[PDB]
Amino acid sequence: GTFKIGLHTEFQSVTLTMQRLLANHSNELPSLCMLNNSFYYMRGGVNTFLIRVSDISVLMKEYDVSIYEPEDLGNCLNKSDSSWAIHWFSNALGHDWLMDPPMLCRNKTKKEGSNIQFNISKADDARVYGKKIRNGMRHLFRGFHDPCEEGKVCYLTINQCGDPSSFDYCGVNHLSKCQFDHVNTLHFLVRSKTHLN
Amino acid sequence: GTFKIGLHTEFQSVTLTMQRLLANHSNELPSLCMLNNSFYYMRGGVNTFLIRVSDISVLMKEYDVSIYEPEDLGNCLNKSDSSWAIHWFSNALGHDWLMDPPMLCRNKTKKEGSNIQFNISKADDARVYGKKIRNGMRHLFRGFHDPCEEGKVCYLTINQCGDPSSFDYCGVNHLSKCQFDHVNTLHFLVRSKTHLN
Amino acid sequence: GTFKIGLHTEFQSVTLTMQRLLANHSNELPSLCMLNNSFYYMRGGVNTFLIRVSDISVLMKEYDVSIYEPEDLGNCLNKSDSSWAIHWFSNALGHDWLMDPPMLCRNKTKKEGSNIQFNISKADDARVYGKKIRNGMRHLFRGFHDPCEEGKVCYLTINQCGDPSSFDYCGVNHLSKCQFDHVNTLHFLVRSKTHLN
Amino acid sequence: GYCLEEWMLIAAKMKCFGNTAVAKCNQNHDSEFCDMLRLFDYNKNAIKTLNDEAKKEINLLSQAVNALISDNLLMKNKIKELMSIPYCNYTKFWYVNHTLTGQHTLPRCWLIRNGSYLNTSEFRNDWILESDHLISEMLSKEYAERQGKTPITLVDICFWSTIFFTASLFLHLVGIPTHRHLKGEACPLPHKLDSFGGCRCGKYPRLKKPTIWHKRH
Amino acid sequence: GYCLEEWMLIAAKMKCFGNTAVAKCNQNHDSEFCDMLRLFDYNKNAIKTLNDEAKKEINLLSQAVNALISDNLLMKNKIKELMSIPYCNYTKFWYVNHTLTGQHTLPRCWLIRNGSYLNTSEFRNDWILESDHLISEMLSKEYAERQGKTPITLVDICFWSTIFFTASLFLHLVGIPTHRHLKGEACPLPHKLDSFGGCRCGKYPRLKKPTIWHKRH
Amino acid sequence: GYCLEEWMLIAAKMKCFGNTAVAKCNQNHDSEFCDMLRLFDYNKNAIKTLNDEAKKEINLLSQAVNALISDNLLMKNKIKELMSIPYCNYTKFWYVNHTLTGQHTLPRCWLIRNGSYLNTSEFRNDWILESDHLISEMLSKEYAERQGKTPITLVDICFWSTIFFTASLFLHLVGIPTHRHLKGEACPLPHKLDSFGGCRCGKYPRLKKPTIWHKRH
Amino acid sequence: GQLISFFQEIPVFLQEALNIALVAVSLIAVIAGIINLYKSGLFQFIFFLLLAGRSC
Amino acid sequence: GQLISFFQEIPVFLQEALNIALVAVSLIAVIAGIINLYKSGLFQFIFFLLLAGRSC
Amino acid sequence: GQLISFFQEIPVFLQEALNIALVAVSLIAVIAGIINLYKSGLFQFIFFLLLAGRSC
Ligand SMILES: *[C@@H]1O[C@H](CO)[C@@H](O[C@@H]2O[C@H](CO)[C@@H](O[C@@H]3O[C@H](CO)[C@@H](O)[C@H](O)[C@@H]3O)[C@H](O)[C@H]2NC(C)=O)[C@H](O)[C@H]1NC(C)=O
Ligand SMILES: *[C@@H]1O[C@H](CO)[C@@H](O[C@@H]2O[C@H](CO)[C@@H](O[C@@H]3O[C@H](CO)[C@@H](O)[C@H](O)[C@@H]3O)[C@H](O)[C@H]2NC(C)=O)[C@H](O)[C@H]1NC(C)=O
Ligand SMILES: *[C@@H]1O[C@H](CO)[C@@H](O[C@@H]2O[C@H](CO)[C@@H](O[C@@H]3O[C@H](CO)[C@@H](O)[C@H](O)[C@@H]3O)[C@H](O)[C@H]2NC(C)=O)[C@H](O)[C@H]1NC(C)=O
Ligand SMILES: *[C@@H]1O[C@H](CO)[C@@H](O[C@@H]2O[C@H](CO)[C@@H](O[C@@H]3O[C@H](CO)[C@@H](O)[C@H](O)[C@@H]3O)[C@H](O)[C@H]2NC(C)=O)[C@H](O)[C@H]1NC(C)=O
Ligand SMILES: *[C@@H]1O[C@H](CO)[C@@H](O[C@@H]2O[C@H](CO)[C@@H](O[C@@H]3O[C@H](CO)[C@@H](O)[C@H](O)[C@@H]3O)[C@H](O)[C@H]2NC(C)=O)[C@H](O)[C@H]1NC(C)=O
Ligand SMILES: *[C@@H]1O[C@H](CO)[C@@H](O[C@@H]2O[C@H](CO)[C@@H](O[C@@H]3O[C@H](CO)[C@@H](O)[C@H](O)[C@@H]3O)[C@H](O)[C@H]2NC(C)=O)[C@H](O)[C@H]1NC(C)=O
Ligand SMILES: *[C@@H]1O[C@H](CO)[C@@H](O[C@@H]2O[C@H](CO)[C@@H](O)[C@H](O)[C@H]2NC(C)=O)[C@H](O)[C@H]1NC(C)=O
Ligand SMILES: *[C@@H]1O[C@H](CO)[C@@H](O[C@@H]2O[C@H](CO)[C@@H](O)[C@H](O)[C@H]2NC(C)=O)[C@H](O)[C@H]1NC(C)=O
Ligand SMILES: *[C@@H]1O[C@H](CO)[C@@H](O[C@@H]2O[C@H](CO)[C@@H](O)[C@H](O)[C@H]2NC(C)=O)[C@H](O)[C@H]1NC(C)=O
Ligand SMILES: *[C@@H]1O[C@H](CO)[C@@H](O)[C@H](O)[C@H]1NC(C)=O
Ligand SMILES: *[C@@H]1O[C@H](CO)[C@@H](O)[C@H](O)[C@H]1NC(C)=O
Ligand SMILES: *[C@@H]1O[C@H](CO)[C@@H](O)[C@H](O)[C@H]1NC(C)=O
Ligand SMILES: *[C@@H]1O[C@H](CO)[C@@H](O)[C@H](O)[C@H]1NC(C)=O
Ligand SMILES: *[C@@H]1O[C@H](CO)[C@@H](O)[C@H](O)[C@H]1NC(C)=O
Ligand SMILES: *[C@@H]1O[C@H](CO)[C@@H](O)[C@H](O)[C@H]1NC(C)=O
Ligand SMILES: *[C@@H]1O[C@H](CO)[C@@H](O)[C@H](O)[C@H]1NC(C)=O
Ligand SMILES: *[C@@H]1O[C@H](CO)[C@@H](O)[C@H](O)[C@H]1NC(C)=O
Ligand SMILES: *[C@@H]1O[C@H](CO)[C@@H](O)[C@H](O)[C@H]1NC(C)=O
Ligand SMILES: *[C@@H]1O[C@H](CO)[C@@H](O)[C@H](O)[C@H]1NC(C)=O
Ligand SMILES: *[C@@H]1O[C@H](CO)[C@@H](O)[C@H](O)[C@H]1NC(C)=O
Ligand SMILES: *[C@@H]1O[C@H](CO)[C@@H](O)[C@H](O)[C@H]1NC(C)=O
Ligand SMILES: [Zn+2]
Ligand SMILES: [Zn+2]
Ligand SMILES: [Zn+2]
Ligand SMILES: [Zn+2]
Ligand SMILES: [Zn+2]
Repeated sequence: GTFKIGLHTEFQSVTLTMQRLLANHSNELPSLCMLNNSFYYMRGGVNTFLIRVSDISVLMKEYDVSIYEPEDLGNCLNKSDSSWAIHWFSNALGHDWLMDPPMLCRNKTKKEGSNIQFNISKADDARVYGKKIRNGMRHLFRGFHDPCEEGKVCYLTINQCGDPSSFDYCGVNHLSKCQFDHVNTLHFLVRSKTHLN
Repeated sequence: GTFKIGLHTEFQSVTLTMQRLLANHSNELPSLCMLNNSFYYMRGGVNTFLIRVSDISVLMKEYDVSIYEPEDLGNCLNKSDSSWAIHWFSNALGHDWLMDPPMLCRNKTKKEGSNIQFNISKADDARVYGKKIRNGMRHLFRGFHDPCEEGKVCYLTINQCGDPSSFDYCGVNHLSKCQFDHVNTLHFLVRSKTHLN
Repeated sequence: GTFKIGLHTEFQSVTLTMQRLLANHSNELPSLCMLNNSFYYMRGGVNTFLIRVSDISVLMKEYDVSIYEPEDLGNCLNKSDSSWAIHWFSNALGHDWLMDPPMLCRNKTKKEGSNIQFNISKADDARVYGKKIRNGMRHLFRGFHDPCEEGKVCYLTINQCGDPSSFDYCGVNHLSKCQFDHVNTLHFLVRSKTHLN
Repeated sequence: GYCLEEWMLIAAKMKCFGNTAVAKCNQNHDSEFCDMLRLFDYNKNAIKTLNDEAKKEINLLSQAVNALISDNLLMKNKIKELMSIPYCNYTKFWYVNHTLTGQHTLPRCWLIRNGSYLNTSEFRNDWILESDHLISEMLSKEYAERQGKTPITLVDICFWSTIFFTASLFLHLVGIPTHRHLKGEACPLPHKLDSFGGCRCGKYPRLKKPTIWHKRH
Repeated sequence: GYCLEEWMLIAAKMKCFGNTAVAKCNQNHDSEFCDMLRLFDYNKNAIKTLNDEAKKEINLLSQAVNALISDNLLMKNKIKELMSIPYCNYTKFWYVNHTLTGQHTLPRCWLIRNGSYLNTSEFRNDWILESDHLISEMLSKEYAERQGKTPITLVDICFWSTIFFTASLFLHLVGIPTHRHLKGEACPLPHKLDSFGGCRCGKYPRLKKPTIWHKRH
Repeated sequence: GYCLEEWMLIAAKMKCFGNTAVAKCNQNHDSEFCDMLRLFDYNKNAIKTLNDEAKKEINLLSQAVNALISDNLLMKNKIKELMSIPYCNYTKFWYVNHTLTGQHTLPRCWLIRNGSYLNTSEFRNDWILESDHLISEMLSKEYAERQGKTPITLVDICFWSTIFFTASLFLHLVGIPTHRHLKGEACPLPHKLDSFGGCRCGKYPRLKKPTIWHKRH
Repeated sequence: GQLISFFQEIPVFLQEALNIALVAVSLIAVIAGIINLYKSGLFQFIFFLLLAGRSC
Repeated sequence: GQLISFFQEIPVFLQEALNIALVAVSLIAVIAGIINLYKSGLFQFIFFLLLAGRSC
Repeated sequence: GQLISFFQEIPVFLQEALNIALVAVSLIAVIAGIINLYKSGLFQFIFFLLLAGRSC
């Protein structure tokens, strides 16, 4: 990787890592890694979650629980040890509680597990919250890309890893092969109001 | 405006401008200008507004509809195409709809048209909202020599141009004389909490 | 304090004070001083308050006044001319009354004056309130040491000087021997969101 | 070097600024002209890149104004305006330009008080010192560039070689004695005399007589 | 130069600091002494401007503190305080002063640890290095002042003229041959010999005989 | 100088960077490598001292991340990424190292476009200029060290003394007349004659006769 | 280019004592070197080389 | 004033080898120049000019 | 050490007209100074001192 650049001067490169530091103090700060365009990951402490963006919608607003209070949002958590990671991700994406549209959730009794769903479609009554959520994911996740289509239907999904909603992707598979990006954490711990949020 | 400063060096000056940036991209950042010691103008999108501060008030608190919500304020406009500029100016002055005195308006169907008025008089029960509004207006508009006097009435009036009450001071005949300032935009597009709002 | 470094260079030092700024701009520049681990003073305008941290607080939630509204906070002052000092202390300590358990206080007529208490004990249901108030005091008071211990009870005492509960520690004795720090007032006024609050 | 388009100026045409003067904006967060240039660069990039595609659903301009200009400079100008002392309103910039070489200083604000420009007399010392600094920078740039290409060891070698050569010339003019001559006697060549004036051959006895020094004869 | 009044110091009279020492505060955002000087200067400006009228309805002092004080430096000092390592509490500043010239360094914090000023033995490497940097800065300032007025082209011209003159002196000592001499023959003056040693006059035939060079005679 | 242990590098062991290159980070706030070094140093300090005590209920780690990291650089990189132009993701840094002396430049980002590292042909000018600047800095550091210890006055004294000595040698070769000689007469020694040819002794009348100049004889 | 550029800047340079001293010493050195070369016979050697065996 | 300031700083300047070398070179050059002016007639010429037609 | 480092960097330095000029001037000055010392008699004086009264 080093080639001669002059007579005695030589081109050299060094590669640094911060993923160890992300794990070193894994508490009070998650580690974010993006698998590809439609898949994203989040690891908080000893619990890892999956962030999915796509047009599918397995969860409905009619006969399912909807989340309003910032304290009772633990319904989509089968192992309800702590939903602090989900809460901190939600209020770091720019989402609000006082006057912001709510998000869907699923009963913990069902085997599907956590199925936190957001509505980010570019349509009527959805261009105020969806754009803000996508800006939040742009600021947190480095290489975020929009998979939705203008004037069509598109959603967002958050699922704890190990649940059927996360499928076999989680476990010792995707999160293991995913590399935590420290720029995500650096953008994630700064509160200057000058960012995209 | 160039004169000899030395032997071969010369004194030279360059004049810069931001008209194209503030006109080709009129949306998401209105252009402001101080036309007179008491007359100010706001041009958001494709509609021009008049902002004046004085002691003469035509609005009354007996048979006029008030404004408490940041969403129903669009009713207070005869040509209610878009009052997002009014809303963004209002929440950029530092005014908060939660714990601040409210504002009234004129009926849209009335001949005189829309008339947004603020109470910034230096008197009892008005030295908290008025000072904050005047500080926000000092931040937004470069020059501000307020006419409000202690113990005397003084009001801030916002009038969408085109209304008969706006007089000939609006339209193509006037307004153009005022020079839109980019420093107003610079103090207007930054959220650092270290400003006068 | 001056000694020779080289054959011609001499070590020298200058000591700077900022008491004139704090004294002249009393309303604009509140001054904070620390007596020792458990004692602090706040001097706003022409009135001085006592900030005390102790494990014991002689109050009770049954028959003591609790303050919720940001307007009736002036009750906890025998000479209720102005409680703006307590207002600024509360809003700069990081303590927002909207979604944070309130404080406790004694009656105006009862012969102990203002005894506003923040329950910062490191125990159950107080692992956020106490930590936030501790971070606020650490921000506002340089050299702040916490005598509160985990798994036990501890409180924060506020009392304007001259009250019977203030004891002989107030007056022109300890208040004078305590030295107001300008780092405290520099931290008190900057609003950058990057501080411990 | 850097050039400003026609629409960026008032009552003028396209004007080009030197790279060295513009390069002073790399670490200068206390100059308004650099902030205006950064805003112009951001506008140029946005038109070419962030405007062709219909993906303009993100308000990157606000975040640019947050970071691409110095907010503390804006607040200092606002404080100066509120204290009725001269301030910058980001419209007119003056500089000192060397006509022959084209090297010019970084443009500085034409301060305004009471809503009117200064009359080039209330900041006379400012532009006098700025012209002096321009001359100093022109003279020092050559020194810096020369020191960046010419080693100081080579300069020292040349200087000491010149000193050695001048000393050699001096010893050439004055001359240095090459052999000793006995007092009252002729030149003892080809024989050589020691400090005591004796010879190992035995011709000259070691009488320890005083001796003098003479050059080549 | 820049001076601090009586009320700005403790147990000391009015103190004045040089322009060169305080010139470092123009771009330095990592110095606490510069922040204190900025606060004092802002107060001085406010007294002369924001005191003649009771219109002080604006928190300009707070805005300036948010602007002319480096929040990053203050937060770093707070972190050092909370990490049980020496920090600055903005009260005592030490510097190295050259007694004769009267020009000194920019004052630096006298760190306090355990609520006590570190003795002048834990940062001993700081003030020795600061005095060395002061001497180096004085000499470098002299060099820069020299280079700002004297062109390097003129220095090069002088050096090459001196080299030319020294070479001329050397050739003066050695002497340059003027006209050739034949083997064992006198100089052909006023006639001149070509490369073959002949003469166009016909006196010297072109026999290609070897020739030697001789100086003036 | 500054050293990074093995756990902070990928596919590499512990390596050390020169102090002078790291010293460029003292006032640098537009460099990502400096920010990464600051984060590493903060981690090392926190683990050494703050981690030992169980009072870790205070987020100095975050309060430093938002303080010792320039958010302007992060947001500029984010804007560059959103414009689909190369940006820095704080992973791989490249620099130019002088193999013999062992002193190098401050590492610079290996920019990434389309989520892939740029090949060493798009920023060829970048590392060419980096090598040129490294050579210039190596040559200029010696000049700076010389100027920090050798006075300008001493160099001036040496140069003027050399000029005086060269002029003295020139006057030695050419010779300067020591006394006047009357036209058509012998040497007037030991008497001294003025421009008129007379003297106070009375032997030579003041006839205003022309006189010539002769050297020592 | 450097020489002509320095020539166009003589009046501004000829304001400090050191610059005037440098110009004077440079001119004196050049003049004295020309005199020495003329006195040392280098010009005579050049003249002999140019007209070797062609004129008398 | 520059010479006086330089003389006041000799003890700190005379701590590096190059400074001592420069001082020695300067002193030797000045001494040799004085000798040369003594050995080339500058002193004799000045003495003759000052006492031209006034003494023997 | 300084001389060794400078000699190790000659090819880098010998790419500019001024550097080659300085090297040539230094070499010519050293050579001519050696010649002058040989011609003046320093070498002869050293030889006489080393073999004073020991050879003929
Ligand atoms: C997420 O938000 C999108 C925003 O488009 C919702 O999609 C929209 O859903 C409505 C029914 O709720 C569809 O019918 C429309 O309803 C109203 C009248 O009831 C009116 O806007 C139209 O006339 C139409 O009938 C609408 O077509 C559909 N829009 C698109 C673009 O697909 C979606 O239901 C939300 N999802 C959840 C789970 O809340
Ligand atoms: C910044 O962006 C670059 C470019 O996308 C990322 O470079 C990637 O770095 C990872 C390791 O962190 C490389 O994976 C490694 O590849 C080989 C086998 O292919 C081997 O050394 C390791 O086993 C490992 O799998 C990856 O190839 C590389 N990608 C590219 C396109 O060069 C870099 O990680 C980013 N920085 C972050 C995310 O912090
Ligand atoms: C805008 O707010 C101002 C206060 O800043 C309101 O004006 C105030 O009107 C009341 C009602 O007359 C005055 O209060 C009382 O007035 C009587 C009559 O002189 C006198 O006994 C006392 O002055 C008493 O407080 C008050 O002085 C007056 N303040 C002034 C001078 O501005 C005004 O009504 C508000 N207007 C709207 C449109 O809301
Ligand atoms: C100030 O806050 C502290 C906690 O930070 C409160 O002390 C805690 O009060 C609760 C009340 O439920 C105690 O829980 C119960 O207390 C008793 C004695 O143990 C018993 O009924 C139960 O076993 C249970 O523990 C809790 O123990 C106690 N904690 C400590 C460390 O004493 C305190 O009451 C608050 N004070 C006020 C005036 O609100
Ligand atoms: C910053 O403040 C200065 C001083 O108030 C403003 O200077 C003003 O510049 C405008 C042009 O932008 C000048 O108007 C011009 O006047 C004449 C006569 O009409 C003519 O050249 C043009 O047609 C144009 O109208 C104006 O006179 C001048 N004011 C003063 C007092 O010199 C400047 O505009 C401000 N910068 C802003 C607001 O961005
Ligand atoms: C920064 O921290 C240092 C170290 O704690 C503080 O130094 C303290 O300064 C005060 C005066 O401001 C000193 O008090 C003085 O002590 C003697 C003996 O009484 C006398 O000179 C005066 O009468 C006065 O009382 C105090 O001794 C000194 N403390 C130490 C440990 O040296 C400094 O005040 C702090 N800065 C701020 C702004 O609080
Ligand atoms: C500094 O002054 C020089 C004078 O030559 C300017 O160079 C000329 O600028 C004018 C501007 O109208 C051009 O038309 C000419 O072609 C330029 N001549 C050249 C480049 O030889 C130079 O632009 C000035 N520098 C500034 C304004 O920054
Ligand atoms: C550095 O030291 C010099 C020499 O002592 C100081 O100059 C004197 O400072 C005192 C301070 O009381 C004044 O009264 C004198 O008038 C100054 N001049 C002389 C000639 O004695 C100089 O102020 C010091 N620099 C500082 C303290 O920054
Ligand atoms: C620049 O290159 C030099 C020469 O290779 C490096 O110096 C080596 O540093 C390593 C560090 O582990 C030592 O083990 C070697 O002995 C050194 N070699 C020498 C002195 O010849 C130097 O570290 C490089 N600079 C960097 C990588 O920043
Ligand atoms: C991303 O990777 C997952 C791995 O399970 C795959 O199922 C999915 O199709 C990929 N998405 C894209 C857009 O390639
Ligand atoms: C989840 O299912 C259980 C079991 O039927 C039911 O009691 C509970 O109310 C459900 N929760 C929600 C939030 O619908
Ligand atoms: C303000 O300017 C307008 C411009 O048309 C003018 O009509 C009006 O009288 C001015 N008011 C004052 C008092 O300056
Ligand atoms: C205006 O008057 C009409 C009745 O003529 C009324 O219905 C309407 O509500 C009034 N405007 C507002 C904004 O209340
Ligand atoms: C602190 O100082 C006060 C001064 O009144 C004293 O009463 C108290 O005992 C001291 N110590 C503690 C631990 O509070
Ligand atoms: C204080 O006591 C008085 C009676 O002495 C009572 O009227 C008042 O409400 C009390 N205030 C409180 C409890 O805040
Ligand atoms: C300042 O401008 C005002 C008008 O804005 C004018 O009345 C006043 O005379 C001006 N003051 C000076 C000193 O020129
Ligand atoms: C401004 O300067 C010009 C220079 O021509 C002069 O004529 C004019 O009087 C000056 N104006 C003032 C107000 O001093
Ligand atoms: C710190 O200061 C305290 C109070 O003087 C003292 O008891 C303690 O021994 C000191 N220890 C250290 C580590 O400096
Ligand atoms: C510093 O140490 C010396 C050692 O002799 C001591 O005399 C002096 O008091 C100390 N200074 C302090 C502790 O301020
Ligand atoms: C960039 O990446 C995309 C997505 O993998 C790929 O399709 C494309 O070919 C790449 N190159 C360019 C020039 O867009
Ligand atoms: C990248 O550069 C290397 C240099 O060795 C070259 O071999 C390779 O083909 C390049 N890759 C490209 C141009 O995609
Ligand atoms: Zn002899
Ligand atoms: Zn013999
Ligand atoms: Zn002939
Ligand atoms: Zn004679
Ligand atoms: Zn006589």
